[PDB]
Amino acid sequence: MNPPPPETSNPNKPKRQTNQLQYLLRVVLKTLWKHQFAWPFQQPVDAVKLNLPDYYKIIKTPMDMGTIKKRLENNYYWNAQECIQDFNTMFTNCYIYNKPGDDIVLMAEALEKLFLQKINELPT
Ligand SMILES: C[C@@H]1C(=O)N(C)c2ccc(N[C@H](C)c3ccccc3)cc2N1C1CC1
Repeated sequence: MNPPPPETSNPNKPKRQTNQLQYLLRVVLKTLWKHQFAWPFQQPVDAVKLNLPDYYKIIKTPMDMGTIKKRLENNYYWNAQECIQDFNTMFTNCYIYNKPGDDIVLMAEALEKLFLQKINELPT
């Protein structure tokens, strides 16, 4: 019921290190990670463990902060926007699979606001 997790390395994809990508790891990801609502998002959704057999029947581009963390540590991204897109996919997946007012959605909404707060101003 679980697909393979998203890749964290890809040898035919070019790598890059930028000040904004370093910030996304040092400040943005590592701050969100310690939030009281971060724990559902620190690893790929396990549909067998969590008893959610339809999760990947609904979510076709899964993403989580553990994957993002590993991509940042491997310089997998070309630029900050690509990483920001992964965060946005993670949040949107949560809204798609659930419904408004759900506990998990309240968590994602709070994390998304803190995320936007932190990426509002990036290094040059
Ligand atoms: C799949 C969906 C989702 O989109 N994500 C990202 C996710 C990640 C970790 C968990 N673990 C427990 C079960 C939990 C249950 C309620 C409130 C917060 C956590 C649950 C979810 N939910 C499910 C609630 C329906």
